[PDB]
Amino acid sequence: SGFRKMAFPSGKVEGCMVQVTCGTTTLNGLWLDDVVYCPRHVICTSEDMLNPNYEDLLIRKSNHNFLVQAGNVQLRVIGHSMQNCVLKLKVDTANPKTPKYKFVRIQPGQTFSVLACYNGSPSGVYQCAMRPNFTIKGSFLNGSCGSVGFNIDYDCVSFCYMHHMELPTGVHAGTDLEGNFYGPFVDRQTAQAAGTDTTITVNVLAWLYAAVINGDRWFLNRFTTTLNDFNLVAMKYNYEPLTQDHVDILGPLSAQTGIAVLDMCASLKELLQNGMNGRTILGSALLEDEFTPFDVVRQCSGVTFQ
Amino acid sequence: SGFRKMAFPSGKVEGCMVQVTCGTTTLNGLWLDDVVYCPRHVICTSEDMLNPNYEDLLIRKSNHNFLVQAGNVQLRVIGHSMQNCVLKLKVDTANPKTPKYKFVRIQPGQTFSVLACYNGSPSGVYQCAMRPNFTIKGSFLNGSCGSVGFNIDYDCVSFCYMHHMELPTGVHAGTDLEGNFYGPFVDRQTAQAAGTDTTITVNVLAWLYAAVINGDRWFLNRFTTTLNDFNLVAMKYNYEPLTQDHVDILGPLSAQTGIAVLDMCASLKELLQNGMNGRTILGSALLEDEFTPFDVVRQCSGVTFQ
Ligand SMILES: [Zn+2]
Ligand SMILES: [Zn+2]
Repeated sequence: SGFRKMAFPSGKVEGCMVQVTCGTTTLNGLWLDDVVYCPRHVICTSEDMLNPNYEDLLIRKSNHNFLVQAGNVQLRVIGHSMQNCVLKLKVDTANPKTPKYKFVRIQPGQTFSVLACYNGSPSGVYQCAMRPNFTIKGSFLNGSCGSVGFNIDYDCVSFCYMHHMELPTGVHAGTDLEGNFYGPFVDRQTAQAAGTDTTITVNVLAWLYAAVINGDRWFLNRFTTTLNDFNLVAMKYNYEPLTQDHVDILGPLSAQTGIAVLDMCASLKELLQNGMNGRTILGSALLEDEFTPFDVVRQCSGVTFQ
Repeated sequence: SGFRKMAFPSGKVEGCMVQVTCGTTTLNGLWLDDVVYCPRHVICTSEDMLNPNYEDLLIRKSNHNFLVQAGNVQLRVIGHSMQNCVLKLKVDTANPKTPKYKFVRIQPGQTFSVLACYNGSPSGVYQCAMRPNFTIKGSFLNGSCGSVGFNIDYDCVSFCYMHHMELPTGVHAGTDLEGNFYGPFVDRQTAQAAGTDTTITVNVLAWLYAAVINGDRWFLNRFTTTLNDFNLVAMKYNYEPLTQDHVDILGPLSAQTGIAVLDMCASLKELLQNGMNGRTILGSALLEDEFTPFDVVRQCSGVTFQ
């Protein structure tokens, strides 16, 4: 028993992280097959980032202007191209440590593990969620750009995030592995506004089911509610609206615990109106929304990877 | 910027996890060089665990009674021995993926990463602390026994924990890699009492320094205090006493932020007497004690590994 903010094993990703250096800037890159993916602002100086013309800046660069290192072995760049906001550096050697992988664009509310790297070397791994406003509350220092987010399905590694920048508000923004930003952000050092950040209601409900499974049950109460009645209360407290697709995803958890989804919503409704009263749920004094229904099932059953 | 409960990259440990099977019981083992370490109760049935005579139970077993698997390759057991509560299975093949490693016995308050495994396959990684009562609040299901805890110093892997059992209270207990239990626990299914769990004050202070570094400063107040004055307040709220060695460890953080250790203690004193008043520090409504002073420095500077 017990419940922890668990991240995927990062072994398969550590073997794909390399150090990419262009001119004076150095950041991390993802080496899969004979292609190295990295943020395109590696071709920028600190001055260029204020208002960069990436096309004009890439004209000045040649294949030999890029230094790709994997630990202590060098990689020769044979070709280069810009796909949206990522750079694709074609190298001569195919990464022998390439695992089975896909490129996936996740939706808000979904969770993934981040492997923070600096100078192509892994430093730590943690779990986080894609906020409804397409930002993540990560932990990134200068030089962490190019760090990737990923999920693991048995033997396949689904890459879903590449870190590109920290916003002036302290939150973080990035792209998928095709170079398309999550949200309305651009790879430029300017004041960019992130929308209102809302709580992922479906994740909170899944978290409450994990609490019941692990012995926390004080929040279970006497009432029930309707979808519209709850969504009305939820919107006042900046909670995502609950749809029928969310009820369907929680089905397996409802069957395990014998608590109807709508009954759990009534419990959450009271928690929203009356607070926690100094109590804790799974050791947390706040309502957690970084566990998806699949994460809860995964951790409460023991799904593994190879 | 930002601050996350970060775990070490588990790549170097995933290559050492194997599946150990004796008779009918199967759990995880740590394969280093030509020795496989695993909990000794792998030789026990569900009936034996109530009151096991491990010596008499090991007499009945021979080298061929142990099935060691690494993914899909078999390992032939050449020798076996019992060191305290761990079993050391000498095999014919030396693990090629053996990293530089030490065996370390940590002290309470220190943190480490846990790689939860089932049937020798990694499933997740999370960070936790050794409670002052020599337990850990982990996430372990049946078959997770043998999962190891570890730290990483650049290129060396320090193994410090092997999971052995879950106590009736839901908390978890284990040994070092020499088989010595942390705490007064024995590898037997009986009612075992864990001491009073206290908060790791030095870790809370380090966490507060991380908050100041990341922009959270409302808890900084006007007062100061003495070591004895604070320790008096701390003991009432079940906080570990603060010694001069703790003040010395926090020195670098005090120099970075310009806030004297004793001044930070005064801030924590008020938080203990008046609570948080519905506010949050680094997104947490409770006082976090699972970050050591070294963890904070590590995450706020960007120390990496290879
Ligand atoms: Zn950058
Ligand atoms: Zn066991």
